[PDB]
Amino acid sequence: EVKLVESGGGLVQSGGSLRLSCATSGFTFTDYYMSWVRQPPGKALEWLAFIRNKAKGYTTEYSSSVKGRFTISRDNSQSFLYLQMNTLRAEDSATYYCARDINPGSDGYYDALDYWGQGTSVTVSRAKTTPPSVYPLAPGSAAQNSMVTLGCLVKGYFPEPVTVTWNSGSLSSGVHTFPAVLQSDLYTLSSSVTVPSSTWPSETVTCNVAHPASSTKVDKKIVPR
Amino acid sequence: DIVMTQSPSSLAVSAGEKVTMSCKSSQSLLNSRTRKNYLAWYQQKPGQSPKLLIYWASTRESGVPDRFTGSGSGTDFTLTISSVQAEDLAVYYCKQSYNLRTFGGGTKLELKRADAAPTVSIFPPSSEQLTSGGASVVCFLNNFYPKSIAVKWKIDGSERQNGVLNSWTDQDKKDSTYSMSSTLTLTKDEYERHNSYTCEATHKTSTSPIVKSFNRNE
Ligand SMILES: O=C(O)[C@@]1(O)C[C@@H](O)[C@@H](O)[C@@H]([C@H](O)CO)O1
Ligand SMILES: [Mg+2]
Ligand SMILES: [Mg+2]
Ligand SMILES: [Mg+2]
Ligand SMILES: [Zn+2]
Repeated sequence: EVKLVESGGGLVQSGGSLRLSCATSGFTFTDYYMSWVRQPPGKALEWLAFIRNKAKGYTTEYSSSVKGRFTISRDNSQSFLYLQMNTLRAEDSATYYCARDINPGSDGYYDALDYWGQGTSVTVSRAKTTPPSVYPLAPGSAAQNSMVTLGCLVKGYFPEPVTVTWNSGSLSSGVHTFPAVLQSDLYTLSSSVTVPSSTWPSETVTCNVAHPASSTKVDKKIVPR
Repeated sequence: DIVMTQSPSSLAVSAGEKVTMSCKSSQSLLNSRTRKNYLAWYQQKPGQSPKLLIYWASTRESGVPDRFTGSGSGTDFTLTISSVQAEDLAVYYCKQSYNLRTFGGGTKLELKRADAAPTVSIFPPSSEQLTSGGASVVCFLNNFYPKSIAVKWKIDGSERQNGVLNSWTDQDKKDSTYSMSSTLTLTKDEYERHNSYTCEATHKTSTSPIVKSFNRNE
């Protein structure tokens, strides 16, 4: 199994620096070019840089948008890819992906980015890291039966992202997690879950919330009331 | 500069129907040495990383359903989906790799389905929030179609406009419906001045607003 895992994203002030990393396994690292691609929220993918394989002497290339400011590098001993980012600007806010690029020396050579990481998010801003408040959404009244909808409100955090799961991911069907909305330098998001009436409140339903930038971990049980 | 452009920016197609989308390069991507077009297509579903569908313009990546076909050469390329499935909802990007790499701006594919009325739920502020002096009222509008919808908040019968924040999910990959959340935020002091809180949903599936409410007193 080819595995690529980005790390290092977070909140950085304008003008500041940040180095992203990408851990790889499951293939011969030095055989492959590696690329970084980013995607600002709601916008197109943008290729930024690559570093060639061993046969090519690990040389580098960059898009004009980042040349002179970013440096791509690799550690071949542990199979890591890096992106050093300097002189950051708001327009650099985005999810950053690492992707396995070509091996031109292989007889099976095809020219594509065939494997991609889950991506790591970067926010370039002067605003303050703020952890979320997490509130339960329980019904005040309901008809005599059937399905019941609950939720969690994840209010007042910065920067993106948060993760929300329900019963540690074991409730996945019937979940809606709404995209966060920014108002006054703080984000708010909500998540709803819909389960059969016969299972709640008789069985527990809990939302699990994480806010990486503040290392927040919250479990909130939804109690009738 | 190799400039990549795609068309349409967005469209909607019913399940089972054919979809065609286009990609142009500002220069030919045909390597006369290799005889290959350095053009690839990527699929990005809501909240997922990009996935490789097609490379060399027409070679399907292993694992990709054969309803996906890439074609074209030179500066003009096409991705065709026969019998679109609900799971195919995504943004599709083409990308040249003739000279470094450059992505097009993407085509957003949505799915057309039968109209569906929203299921609407209203939630009062939690005791934990009120303890801290704030009061958020939340209304979920789930599983509706088309996307176009209006929510009105009424407090004690009158409309309240400021303090409202709205958010729509992407289309669902299974049932091709949409959902929306509306949150009205007040101070606890303002919340306690009034009794009736009402979320009113206006959707084409009915001529009367769907109305859900609760009373603070009760
Ligand atoms: O820059 C390169 O090393 C590379 O091999 C990348 C390939 O994707 C392709 O662009 C190739 C050119 O076709 C070489 O002319 O250059
Ligand atoms: Mg393959
Ligand atoms: Mg749904
Ligand atoms: Mg008032
Ligand atoms: Zn070079």
